[PDB]
Amino acid sequence: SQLAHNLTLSIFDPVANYRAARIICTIGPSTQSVEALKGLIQSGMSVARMNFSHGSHEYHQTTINNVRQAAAELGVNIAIALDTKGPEIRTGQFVGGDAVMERGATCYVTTDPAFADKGTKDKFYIDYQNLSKVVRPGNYIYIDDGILILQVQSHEDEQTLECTVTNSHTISDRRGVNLPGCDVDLPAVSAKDRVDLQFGVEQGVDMIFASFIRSAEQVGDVRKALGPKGRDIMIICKIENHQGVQNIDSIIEESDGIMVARGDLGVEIPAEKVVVAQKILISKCNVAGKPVICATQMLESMTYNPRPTRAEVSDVANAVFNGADCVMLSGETAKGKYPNEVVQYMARICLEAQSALNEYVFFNSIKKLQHIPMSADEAVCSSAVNSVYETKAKAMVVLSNTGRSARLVAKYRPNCPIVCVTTRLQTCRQLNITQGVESVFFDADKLGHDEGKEHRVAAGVEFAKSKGYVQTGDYCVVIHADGYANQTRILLVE
Amino acid sequence: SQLAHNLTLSIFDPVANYRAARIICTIGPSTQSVEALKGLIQSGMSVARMNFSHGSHEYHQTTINNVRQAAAELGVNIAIALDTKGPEIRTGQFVGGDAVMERGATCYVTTDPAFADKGTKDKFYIDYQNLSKVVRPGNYIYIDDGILILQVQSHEDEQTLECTVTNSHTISDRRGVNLPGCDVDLPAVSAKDRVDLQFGVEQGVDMIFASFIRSAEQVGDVRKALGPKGRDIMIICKIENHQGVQNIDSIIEESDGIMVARGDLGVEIPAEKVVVAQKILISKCNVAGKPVICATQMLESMTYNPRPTRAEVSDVANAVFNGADCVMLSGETAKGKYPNEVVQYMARICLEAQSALNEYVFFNSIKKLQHIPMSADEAVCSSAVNSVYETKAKAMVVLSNTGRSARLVAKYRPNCPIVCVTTRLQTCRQLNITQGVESVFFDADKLGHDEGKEHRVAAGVEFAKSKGYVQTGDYCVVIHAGYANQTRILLVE
Amino acid sequence: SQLAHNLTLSIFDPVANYRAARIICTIGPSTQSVEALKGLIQSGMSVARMNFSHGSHEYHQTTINNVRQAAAELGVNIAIALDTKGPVDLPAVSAKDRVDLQFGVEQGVDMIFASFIRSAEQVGDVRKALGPKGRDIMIICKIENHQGVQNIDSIIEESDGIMVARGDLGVEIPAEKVVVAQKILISKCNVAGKPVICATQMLESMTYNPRPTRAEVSDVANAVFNGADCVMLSGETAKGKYPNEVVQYMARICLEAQSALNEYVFFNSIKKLQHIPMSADEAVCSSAVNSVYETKAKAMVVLSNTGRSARLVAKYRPNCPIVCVTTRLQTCRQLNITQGVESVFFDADKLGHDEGKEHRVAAGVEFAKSKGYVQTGDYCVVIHADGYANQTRILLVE
Amino acid sequence: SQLAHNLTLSIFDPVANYRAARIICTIGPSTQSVEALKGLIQSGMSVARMNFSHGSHEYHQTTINNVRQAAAELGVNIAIALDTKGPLPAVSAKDRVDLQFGVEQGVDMIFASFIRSAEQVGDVRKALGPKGRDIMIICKIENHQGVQNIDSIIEESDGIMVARGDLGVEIPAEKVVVAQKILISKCNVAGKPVICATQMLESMTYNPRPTRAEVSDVANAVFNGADCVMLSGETAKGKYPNEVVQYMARICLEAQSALNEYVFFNSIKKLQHIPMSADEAVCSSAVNSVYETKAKAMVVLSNTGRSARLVAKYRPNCPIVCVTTRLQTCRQLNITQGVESVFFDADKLGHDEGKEHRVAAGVEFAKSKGYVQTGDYCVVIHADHKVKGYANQTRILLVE
Ligand SMILES: O=S(=O)(O)c1ccc(/N=N/c2ccc(/N=N/c3c(O)c(S(=O)(=O)O)cc4cc(S(=O)(=O)O)ccc34)c(S(=O)(=O)O)c2)cc1
Ligand SMILES: O=S(=O)(O)c1ccc(/N=N/c2ccc(/N=N/c3c(O)c(S(=O)(=O)O)cc4cc(S(=O)(=O)O)ccc34)c(S(=O)(=O)O)c2)cc1
Ligand SMILES: O=S(=O)(O)c1ccc(/N=N/c2ccc(/N=N/c3c(O)c(S(=O)(=O)O)cc4cc(S(=O)(=O)O)ccc34)c(S(=O)(=O)O)c2)cc1
Ligand SMILES: O=S(=O)(O)c1ccc(/N=N/c2ccc(/N=N/c3c(O)c(S(=O)(=O)O)cc4cc(S(=O)(=O)O)ccc34)c(S(=O)(=O)O)c2)cc1
Ligand SMILES: O=S(=O)(O)c1ccc(/N=N\c2ccc(/N=N/c3c(O)c(S(=O)(=O)O)cc4cc(S(=O)(=O)O)ccc34)c(S(=O)(=O)O)c2)cc1
Ligand SMILES: O=C1c2ccccc2C(=O)c2c(Nc3ccccc3)cc(S(=O)(=O)O)cc21
Ligand SMILES: [K+]
Ligand SMILES: [K+]
Ligand SMILES: [K+]
Ligand SMILES: [K+]
Ligand SMILES: [K+]
Ligand SMILES: [K+]
Ligand SMILES: [K+]
Ligand SMILES: [K+]
Repeated sequence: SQLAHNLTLSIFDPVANYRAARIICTIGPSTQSVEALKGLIQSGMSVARMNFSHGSHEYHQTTINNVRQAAAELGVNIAIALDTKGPEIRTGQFVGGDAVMERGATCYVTTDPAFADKGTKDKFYIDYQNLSKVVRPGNYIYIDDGILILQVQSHEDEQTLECTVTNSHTISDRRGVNLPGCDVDLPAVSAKDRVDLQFGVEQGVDMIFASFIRSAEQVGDVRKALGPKGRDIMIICKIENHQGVQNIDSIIEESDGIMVARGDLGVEIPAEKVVVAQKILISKCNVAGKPVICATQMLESMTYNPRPTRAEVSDVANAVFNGADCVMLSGETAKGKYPNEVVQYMARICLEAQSALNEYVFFNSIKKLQHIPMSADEAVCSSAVNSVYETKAKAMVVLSNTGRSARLVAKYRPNCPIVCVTTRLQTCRQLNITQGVESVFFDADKLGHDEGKEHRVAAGVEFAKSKGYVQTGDYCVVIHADGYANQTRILLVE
Repeated sequence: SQLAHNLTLSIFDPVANYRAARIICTIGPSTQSVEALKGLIQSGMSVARMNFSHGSHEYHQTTINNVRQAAAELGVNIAIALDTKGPEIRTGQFVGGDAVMERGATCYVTTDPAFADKGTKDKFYIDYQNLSKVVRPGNYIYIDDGILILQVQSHEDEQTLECTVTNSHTISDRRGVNLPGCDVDLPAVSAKDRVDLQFGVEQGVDMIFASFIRSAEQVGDVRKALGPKGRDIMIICKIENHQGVQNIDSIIEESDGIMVARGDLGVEIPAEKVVVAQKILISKCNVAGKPVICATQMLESMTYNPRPTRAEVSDVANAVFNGADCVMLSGETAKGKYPNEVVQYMARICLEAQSALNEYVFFNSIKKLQHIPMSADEAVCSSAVNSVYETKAKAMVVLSNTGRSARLVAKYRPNCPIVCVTTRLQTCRQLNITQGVESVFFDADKLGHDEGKEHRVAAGVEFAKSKGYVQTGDYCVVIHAGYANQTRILLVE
Repeated sequence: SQLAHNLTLSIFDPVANYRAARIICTIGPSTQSVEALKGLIQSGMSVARMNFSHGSHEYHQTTINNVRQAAAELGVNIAIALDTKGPVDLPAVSAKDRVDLQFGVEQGVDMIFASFIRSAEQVGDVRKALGPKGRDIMIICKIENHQGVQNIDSIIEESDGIMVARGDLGVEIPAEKVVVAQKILISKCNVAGKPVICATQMLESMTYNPRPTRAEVSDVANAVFNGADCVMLSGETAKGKYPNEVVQYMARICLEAQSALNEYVFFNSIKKLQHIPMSADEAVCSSAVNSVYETKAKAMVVLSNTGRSARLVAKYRPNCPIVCVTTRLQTCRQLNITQGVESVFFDADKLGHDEGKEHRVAAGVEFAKSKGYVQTGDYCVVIHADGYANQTRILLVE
Repeated sequence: SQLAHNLTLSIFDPVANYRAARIICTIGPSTQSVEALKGLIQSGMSVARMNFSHGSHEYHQTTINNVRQAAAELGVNIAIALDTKGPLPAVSAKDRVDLQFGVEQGVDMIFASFIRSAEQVGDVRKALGPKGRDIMIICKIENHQGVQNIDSIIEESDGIMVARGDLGVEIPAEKVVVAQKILISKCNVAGKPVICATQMLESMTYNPRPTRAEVSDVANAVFNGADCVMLSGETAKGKYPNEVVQYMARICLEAQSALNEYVFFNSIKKLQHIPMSADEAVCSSAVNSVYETKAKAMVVLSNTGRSARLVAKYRPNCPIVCVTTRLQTCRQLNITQGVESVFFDADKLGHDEGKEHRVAAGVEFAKSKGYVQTGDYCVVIHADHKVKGYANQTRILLVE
């Protein structure tokens, strides 16, 4: 148990010889150059994130090219992620470019396009056309990152709502508006999204961080927007509101993974409930065997300060204790002052947290939830990880072309590194969001199809030796899984 | 498991009708009046903390008097805690009340008392007389809450050390110094502590927060300092350095509880390791069945702002998930702008976290660690909590005079409230640092000795009904526990 | 596990100081006399069986009278059982049965061995035949054919216990399926918490021989390993040449098997089958037996008037003796078909009602000291369970 | 648990399509002929026992010759066992002569009489010499000394025979029942064959039916966890040779339907020390996979039979099919419960280093017996000894 494991711990013991958790970095003005990216890779970046809320297709082209050049110069594989802007509810414009809202006052929000460029403190535009159909009297309208809170009183007509201003705040032009407790029915992908997703497929991005996902249906729309040529690209759904939290089971089932966007969730949902939401979403992904990213507000104060707050450190640590595959950095790397340091410290926190983490609790909890009889794939992978514990094996070798069984093995959480051997470079990149896994590329073009499998097994073991995980005498659990043929060997290392 | 419990959760389901975690508030200028204290009590204060690092005995007497008066008016029992100043290593004084230290410069730290008042940037005094004996070349000296970092180069003589100024910081008169990774051999109690602890006994405080506890022998020193008159006062040891972490096992055995002073630890130990240290100390206390306090840097930004940061909220919630009995507020309530609001919001976080917490994991882990054969006390209490889970009982009633068996039951973490019925008012107050327990005072002088135990059982069940824990048809596990013991699975009428 | 328990055993070790399984003897010409019954009791007889297939009411009246006299002279309580003659369509009770059962109620018998029970509806026929005056007499159903095996769940639910008649069953059912049937009926009675008797063909060849075959010895032992409350002797004590010797030998086989038997396997198996949430009665007894294992208690003390909670505790199988303190002598006699229990009579008319319960608990602990189960320093688990008032104490013996 | 398993049972339901326990028959005047031997085989004989307490070398030669001819005509493999006369020293002078005769004639196993200590096991081993290395030594436990030194005896031997009758001479019968539980369980942990012998269905030597007590005696031997049950005078000098073996098979099959294998599996798994060596881990993991996927058959590739015995130790709830390139392994596995052997002729078919053909042969056999059909799971396993670096392979195979 985790509690019993805590008793045996010492903060003066040397840390684990390997880091399981993965770090996602947002590329921007601070870190776009080849040299800056090489610093990021060496600091511990596994995935490069492109924020498509800003920048032209040419800015992100520079990022793509530079990421590829930096990784190739260091002989590593780095995943490229496209984070979409997504659909947005925003206000219109104001006369004088400004509107002062005072507590107690009455105002009118309208969806009539006439008021888009002449809004005042009394009446202004909101671009979400179905606003009146979704919102009822009693509901709240949040404006400007939820700083301004309006309470709906009644329908003035079909396009206008009577509202009370509950707090004093001054909103400028085109502020973002949130509708807490309301079922927003905006389309899955925006007009800009369809262009950006097309560009993603063309440039061969590894994964999509799909913004503002609310239902399972919308996951299908993002899939269709990618089309037949983008069928292999992973779709990671960003959960940003109550709808995504409510519909999570079906969302997970249709997606390739989940991002817990704490910041976005915090705007509509109380902070203490977001903490619990993080627990829920991470564990559901853990059982599903799909990557989960802890994102936004991670080491934020380290954007301009040389070190973060003690609370920020525990936040990162607990994301790992919760069971997250990945931890994300947004502005800390994008426009930050200490990009290498923040990644280096994040890696240090993850490594420290992993030393305190009793991996067996995860393994045992996930195995307990399996329905008997298990299918071949499930039984093989859980049994293989069980053999790691029972023989005290120091490494695992998984042969997986698509990375399917690699993620399935990683689900069961062994207390040793997992080495995936694959014939596809895309698999190497895409596994960078799966914890406890490292990828060896086996060039089937240059080295044959290895149908006997011995050459790939040898390539995996070789890597494990070079990294110092195993030596002569140690055990290493080798596993193959593709009418579904499979194999498991407990190998004695030469 | 916790992971399995997580899947069933919903952030839209109503929260628990009960909060297990206990809130400790520091009393200062923002909260010393009778009215302000009643505000705190209603907001969710269970323990009033007095910071004896600042203020006269007349000041803390007012706190004591105002707390008791506030509690009397609301008809509740509030614990009074004395937090000692403790022994300290400080720098001397500087000519012109100032010393600007520049990066790369050389300076000299001396233990020569003649330099106490005439120090400069090139040479100054540090009051720890055994500094040269403990510190070796290569070691670091932190000054002014760890902001100024000096590296020791050589012993200039038997009193003076040559040091390199590794970073630029200007320090004023009498700044606190830290010796990371060095065994500080200062006595357990200072001159001030000795006076202050005697005051605490005379005023009848319930518990002592003893600062800078480094070893088990030092707990005995605080024990001896309190004397025979204060033998029933709890000693909660504050872990602040590496010595406290290394000696934790022997300290816990000798103490009545532990405070995890994250901020103090953070000065000398890397933040990430302090996070892990918190896990170690809390779990160790949980197994020992002794109160553990998560203190310092809890909701610090809410001292001057109406709301805290998201990260601060998760810190408080995870303290509960770690298994802390208590969470503590310092400056937030002592000199803060939103004292009622921060206690209320901390209560909200604790209640929310508790709803997501799987107590059975705690119960099962602790039970698994018990050596068979168990003694009567351990067997009775673990069996009683196990009965709760197996019959889905909605409350527990424990008859405990000293609080001993009450603390032992709470150790096993049932998924229902515990109601302790005690004949001592001091037991009511002292149980305020034990999670998931509420105390009902039974006046033995006014209502008789009740050797049948039926009147005390009735009083406990009646309380559980009035709070809405149990109703007719619900099960309630009644337990009284040399060594006499008794367990009943009661059906509520 | 039993396998793990087997590893640590040694046949050369001194045997256990207490026997859990209970022996029932059939009374005939060889054992009817007062002196002969004194021999049976001392050899280890807990229950005397009357076979109403042979002999008149005056023959069985002598048996009843002599059993009571031999028991009183030795200062012990002995259960008297009435095994009916009995009569597939045939009625439950016959005309002779109804006449014989009325005689049983009048003479105050403790239990009925109802012959040839095939359905639960037939258990009710035996109930009516005993009438309102015999509502507290236990009905032990005798399974004799396939119908009894088929309807066993409903029969157990209605009966007060079961007897497995291997001989009768073996007439229509192959011997190898009877062995399995025995396993089934015993285990179901364990889960039900009702006594089960292993009867017929136990040590038959010891009727005229000084010692039985090895195969017969293993049959007695495996009955105890199956988890039977009672082992029964028919003609071995009724018409047999070595009555005292056969009871002494069966007692030795039971004592030996018990030493090899892992009680914890039984405790854990029955606890795992409990539907959560448990009710108060179920949770109190299982938790008390659990506390025995967790503290290594050397005895239990149960306060039970009807013998209900005494049986419920015995169900969960502690690895120590159970001492039941009861205010009624019929409970003492009726618990003689329950394994691992010993009864202590508490005279309420002579020593007060003891609503504080201290005197009954003290007498229980006293019996455990005199029998040498506990001494100063040992733990003893005390339990009372009658809106269902309950109590549990882990007591330190003075 | 066994108790929970009992509740769900019905005596009127169909029996198992497979028998785990194995039957050993003593050959005598009633059964020496080829015709009477063929009858014994079809009645369920797996091992033919020669009692060297009687008869000359020519008599047992006739037994050896006829057993092989009967088996060859029926197309099955039957083990030949040599039960020594015995005496004190371990082996007698006659034993040494007899053991040499057994080696020459190529017997499969020795039932070594009156074994009292571990030192004596090496004496039997020496009496077999270099050419008798591959012959199993099953130690007969006949007195208190054998019981006392059982741990060291099991460690040195290849198996144990519990001789109840002999033990009953000086030890009380009730303690022999307990002693039976001890030796059987100790062999189960060790994973070495154990035989329940003497006084099985004895009355059926001259009667057409045995007593009900004798039937429960046979059943409880299986419930204890015995690999084998042995017949002496019932098949040696008895009136009903075929009937007694058929009825013993009927009891063994009946007990198997009632027996819960998972209890055995869990008990032995719980007794394993962590960390396990690769071969022990692979074998228990493969059996665990059977339960968790509800596999209907196991296939073990084992030439020596070591991993077959190791897999059988953990008691899966399905047949074990062993594929071996040695006929002597086929014979020797006849004293291990729940295993059936398929001879893969390496000279005729090839050495099959890739193992694909032996796996196919194993599955084919399981299909032909009706253990598996299209859609079922079959657990294929191979596990070499430490000397070969624990070379191992496990497959969860979907049957076509
Ligand atoms: O004109 S009249 O002559 O009538 C007249 C009218 C009003 C007057 N007010 N006088 C006072 C005196 C003290 C005082 N608080 N002081 C402290 C303090 O504030 C803080 S802190 O900042 O919260 O941390 C930490 C302290 C640590 C120590 S120490 O460690 O024991 O040394 C000692 C003191 C303080 C305040 S106030 O409450 O701060 O306003 C007001 C005086 C004269
Ligand atoms: O993560 S948390 O901290 O919250 C947490 C939550 C729950 C936890 N519970 N873990 C357990 C413990 C025991 C257990 N049952 N085992 C047995 C069993 O099941 C059966 S049965 O026949 O198959 O019924 C027969 C047995 C016979 C014996 S023996 O007679 O001594 O050999 C011994 C054992 C069992 C089970 S479970 O019921 O099997 O799932 C689960 C632990 C931690
Ligand atoms: O009668 S037979 O002989 O055939 C027989 C048949 C079945 C038998 N199985 N017995 C068991 C089964 C499970 C088991 N698990 N313990 C758990 C555990 O250890 C951990 S932890 O992570 O390590 O702390 C977390 C758990 C979380 C959950 S859940 O998530 O709440 O479900 C549940 C359990 C555990 C144990 S035992 O407690 O280890 O003894 C014993 C035994 C005998
Ligand atoms: O002609 S030349 O003169 O040059 C010439 C060339 C090669 C020669 N080698 N022939 C051999 C010898 C051994 C051998 N494997 N034996 C073992 C074994 O197989 C297994 S296992 O359980 O089945 O895995 C378990 C063992 C346990 C022990 S022990 O426990 O330590 O006693 C000891 C041995 C084995 C093999 S094989 O091919 O691996 O079968 C082939 C001989 C002569
Ligand atoms: O929170 S956020 O950080 O996102 C944020 C949000 C709102 C902000 N408010 N005003 C801003 C700020 C920056 C900004 N562009 N700076 C750019 C830049 O610095 C560099 S460079 O690499 O450093 O030389 C390359 C760029 C390439 C393109 S592209 O040609 O269109 O691709 C576009 C811009 C930049 C613009 S603007 O409208 O683009 O002129 C407007 C500022 C930041
Ligand atoms: O298991 C074997 C064994 C076990 C215990 C003692 C001795 C042997 C043994 O000698 C032997 C063997 N020897 C051999 C064969 C042919 C020629 C010379 C020697 C060949 C095989 S094979 O399975 O690889 O055929 C298996 C064994
Ligand atoms: K975005
Ligand atoms: K957004
Ligand atoms: K301090
Ligand atoms: K809860
Ligand atoms: K009868
Ligand atoms: K025992
Ligand atoms: K002999
Ligand atoms: K079976």
